[PDB]
Amino acid sequence: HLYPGEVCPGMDIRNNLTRLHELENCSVIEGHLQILLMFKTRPEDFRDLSFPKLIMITDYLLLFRVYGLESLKDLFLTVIRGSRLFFNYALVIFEMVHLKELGLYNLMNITRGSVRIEKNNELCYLATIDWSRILDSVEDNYIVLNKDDNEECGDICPGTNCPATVINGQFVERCWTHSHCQKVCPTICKSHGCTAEGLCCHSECLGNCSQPDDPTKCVACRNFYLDGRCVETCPPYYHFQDWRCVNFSFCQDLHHKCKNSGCHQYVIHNNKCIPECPSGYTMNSSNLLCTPCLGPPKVCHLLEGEKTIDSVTSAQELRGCTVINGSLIINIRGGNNLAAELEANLGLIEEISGYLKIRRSYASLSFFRKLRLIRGETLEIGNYSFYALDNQNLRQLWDWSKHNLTITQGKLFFHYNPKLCEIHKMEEVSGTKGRQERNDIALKTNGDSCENELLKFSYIRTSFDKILLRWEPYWPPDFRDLLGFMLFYKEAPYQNVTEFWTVVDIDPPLRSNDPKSQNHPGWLMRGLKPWTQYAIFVKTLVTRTYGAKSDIIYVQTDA
Amino acid sequence: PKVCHLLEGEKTIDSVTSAQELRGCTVINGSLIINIRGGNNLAAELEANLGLIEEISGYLKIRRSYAFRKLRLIRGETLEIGNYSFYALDNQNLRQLWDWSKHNLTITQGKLFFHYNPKLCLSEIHKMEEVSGTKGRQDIALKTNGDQASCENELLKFSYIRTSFDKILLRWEPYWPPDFRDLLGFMLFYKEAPYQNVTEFDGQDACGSNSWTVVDIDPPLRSNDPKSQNHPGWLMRGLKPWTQYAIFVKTLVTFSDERRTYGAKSDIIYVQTDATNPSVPLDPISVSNSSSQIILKWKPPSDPNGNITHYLVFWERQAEDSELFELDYCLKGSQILKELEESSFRKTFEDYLHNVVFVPRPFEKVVNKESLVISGLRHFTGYRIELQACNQDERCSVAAYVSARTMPEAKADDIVGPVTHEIFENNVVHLMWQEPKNGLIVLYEVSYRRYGDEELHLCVSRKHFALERGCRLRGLSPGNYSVRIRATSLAGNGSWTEPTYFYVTD
Amino acid sequence: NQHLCGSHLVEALYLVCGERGFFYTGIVEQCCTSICSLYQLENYCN
Repeated sequence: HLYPGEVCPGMDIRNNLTRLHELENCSVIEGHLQILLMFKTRPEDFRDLSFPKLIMITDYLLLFRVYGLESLKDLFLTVIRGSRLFFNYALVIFEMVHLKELGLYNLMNITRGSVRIEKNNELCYLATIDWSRILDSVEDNYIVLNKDDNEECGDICPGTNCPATVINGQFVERCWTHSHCQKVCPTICKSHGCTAEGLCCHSECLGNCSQPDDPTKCVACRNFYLDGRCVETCPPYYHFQDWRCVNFSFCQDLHHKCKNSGCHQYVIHNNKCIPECPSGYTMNSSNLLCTPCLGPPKVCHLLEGEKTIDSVTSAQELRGCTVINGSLIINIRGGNNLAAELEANLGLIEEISGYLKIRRSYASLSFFRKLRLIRGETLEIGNYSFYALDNQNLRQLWDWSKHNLTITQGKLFFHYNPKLCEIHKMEEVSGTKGRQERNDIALKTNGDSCENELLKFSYIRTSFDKILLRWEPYWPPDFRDLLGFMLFYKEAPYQNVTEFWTVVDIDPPLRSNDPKSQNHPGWLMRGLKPWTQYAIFVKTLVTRTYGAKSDIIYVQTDA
Repeated sequence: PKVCHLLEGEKTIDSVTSAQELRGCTVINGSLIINIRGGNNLAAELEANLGLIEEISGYLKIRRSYAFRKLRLIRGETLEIGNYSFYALDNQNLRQLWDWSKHNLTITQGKLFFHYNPKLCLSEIHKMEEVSGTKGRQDIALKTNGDQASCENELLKFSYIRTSFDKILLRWEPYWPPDFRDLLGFMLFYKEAPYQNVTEFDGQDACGSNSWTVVDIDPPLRSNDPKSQNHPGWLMRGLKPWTQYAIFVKTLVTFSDERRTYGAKSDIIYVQTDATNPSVPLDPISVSNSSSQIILKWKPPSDPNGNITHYLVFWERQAEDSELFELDYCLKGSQILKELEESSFRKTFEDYLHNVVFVPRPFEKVVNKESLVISGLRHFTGYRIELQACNQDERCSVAAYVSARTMPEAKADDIVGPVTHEIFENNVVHLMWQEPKNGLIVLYEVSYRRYGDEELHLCVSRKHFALERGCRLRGLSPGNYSVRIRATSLAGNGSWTEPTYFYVTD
Repeated sequence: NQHLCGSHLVEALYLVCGERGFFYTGIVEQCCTSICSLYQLENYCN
């Protein structure tokens, strides 16, 4: 068989080593494996502890304070699917006091998530791990505070007998331990796998295969598993847990076990055995099918009425949800594809009964693809329905040229958004105009230049040392608002210079009633190197009058 | 007192050139608008150009000053729109208005205005209200002033003060915020301070011309035993001996979302480096104004390494070269915020992990003088003089060597004694004269002339003078001859002796 | 103390529970934000 072993539930192991033997027979863990808080352990307690049966993890693997464990090359695994993550990460190693070397030479691929290896004062052979071949995205990896990071590791790969790859421009050998190297398949094999002879496996294998090009000899399937065969999709069988396919009988017994006794009454839709019917379909008692219900979505009642979204695993709880009877707080702190994953998990939300809150989300709010109504039954302190604070890199809320949103009740809030424009547009769209008080929207802490007007230079002359730059006057609808013009110029060796510089402040021209005798603002800057190109543009200043700005021109001095 | 009247009743200072106009003015009639936004080293020229001001007529308006030492009284006969005499607006970088342990300000009429001053801590504003006398006349934006600032409220104390000629070792009590993860480390600011009037904000410009060197120190390993709490410390190296330094430290702490953790700062302290040996005193020049008097003058060493006490001198008589005694001369020929976010990320990951996993159920000593005069010297003799600077009476610097030759004596080379002559049968004349008792006589010149004939010159070396006990003229024609003798010395030629007449028989 | 937080909380809980061990079927906001008596500390531990 493809997996000669059994299947086993998600387990938690603590305070002893008697429970670890439960891994004796199960080859694939449907769930997460946690080995944590093992204090009394010693290296003699792990000399003969081996689990060569385990091959694939579905959710993740968390290691936390297993005292006395030095290497995992004798304890364990080829793929960690990562359907459910542990704070964005599928492999968390935290405070492993005595771990010297990872030793997971049998691991090949992580389909979802990242890897964290933190606060390990004895760990080695990190730089000899090529994370690129394992994870599709590697910038999320967070490996600091280790003995390898202190440059105290004598990383001696076997041999040159181990494959070597180029990382950060350096050709370094890859090895897990002093006796095992990193199996690097040919690039043609992609993630299918390669044999000991390097032959690419069948298109449905994942990681490794006992035989090349055969769906019953792999070590782990790529899409789904059935009867010892790896198939792209399963023919009256139904998809289950995104990795294996079970018949109607299996899902039936699962449903019966939980009605006879947290547990989802599993349903069947689109030929998958999934834990709850999606939005807009209903629960058919006769055949467990999802039939299209008329009118009123998937209601997801948040616990305590408030939930904070701090990482991807928190966002996963709201998958498929449509109406959120509660309040949201967004406290994301960094990561890759955050727009992608947050959109994928939360793109189906349409209503928030409570208030929407954004705090310190350092890493646009477009991932709310269908958010349309915010009833605002529950308000933040001060009767606030939308609250946006300390959003360092927030730039856009929504594309109002296409998006629509309505706020039933409550005021808004935007302080300390250095790069956020759109606020007045939101006030117009959501019908909140005339509700915000003073200091509700901070005047200068927000956006500290969303110009929508283009300035045009009127006169240009050059010399070897002096250049005069002249442009068309600007006047806002309230001429008293115009504070001046800012002229920007620097050296520009190439024409790829962006607006993000030497700044010159220029007063507005004297206002004359004669358009023929109109005075145009200009400036003559000196000290310019001869035969040198500069990138130049001018910005207006006003006290919404968005002001005007000028394109980046390139001017060269005389020889 | 130079009183300067501003045009149109108001003058705006937006640049150093604009501030140049008020140079030397002590009473300014009009009002001032100061909106400097950029420039290199702004504090020093602003001090040199506007510091002399003492009374201002109108209103003082700081506004959009993104980038006043003698001011004491503001009359405010003219008040800003809304009757404010002080208008502080949009001051992003303003951290200290004045040093308030020394500076005094007086206001007569008008009010104050403090809006949008993120790093102006409110304490300074109330202290302004106190010193000005405007208390009860108000204006102070509590939300937009002192909001973005490190408003520390804990004082740190050092414990182990050590010294070295190039090191100061320092230790201080460890400090922890209510949540110990928030502490990111310690910064120490130290600078060379000749006096004890140095403010923390001296030499701080936005362009990087910082005067207080920065040292970053990580937290110490927090031990559970209170008796084993290690004292965080730092040793600094390459320092200058006997130079007054100003040291204080300030703590860095993250920002809690619920309650503000302000941190701590340490009072400015002053340390003296241990004195060491000074350097060679500069410019040793030795001259002689007499045959027995030599004057030496010198410049103090560049690095005093302490207070100088005296100079150690030694002079030595130097013998003449031995080759002079044998030669015959008669022969021809952003980062902070990124690190804060990273630390917050680590802290929040640990917090989430904890929430998930745990579930409940001869010599001289010249003193105070830079010159010396030494006597007891032989005439026209070179002296080797050394000079060592001493800043403690011992530790003296390496000597500085100089040479000085005494003046020659005018009549020391002069031949004293009459010239005696002897006549032999073979018309040979033997001349004998007494050798002077400057230095060493090298040769003598014997000039003899027959009456009516040309002068004849002969060179008698010291070898010849010693061997022949004078000189012998041979082969002279018969007649009367007059002879004169002159001594040649190292300093120069002597005086010709009185003529002597001898007759050669025909 | 009274915050017993971070890398100190686990050591403290092991020192108070060196023999009986913790539980599996809140630590931070109960034990880090405010004072944290031995009561809840053992409540967490079996």
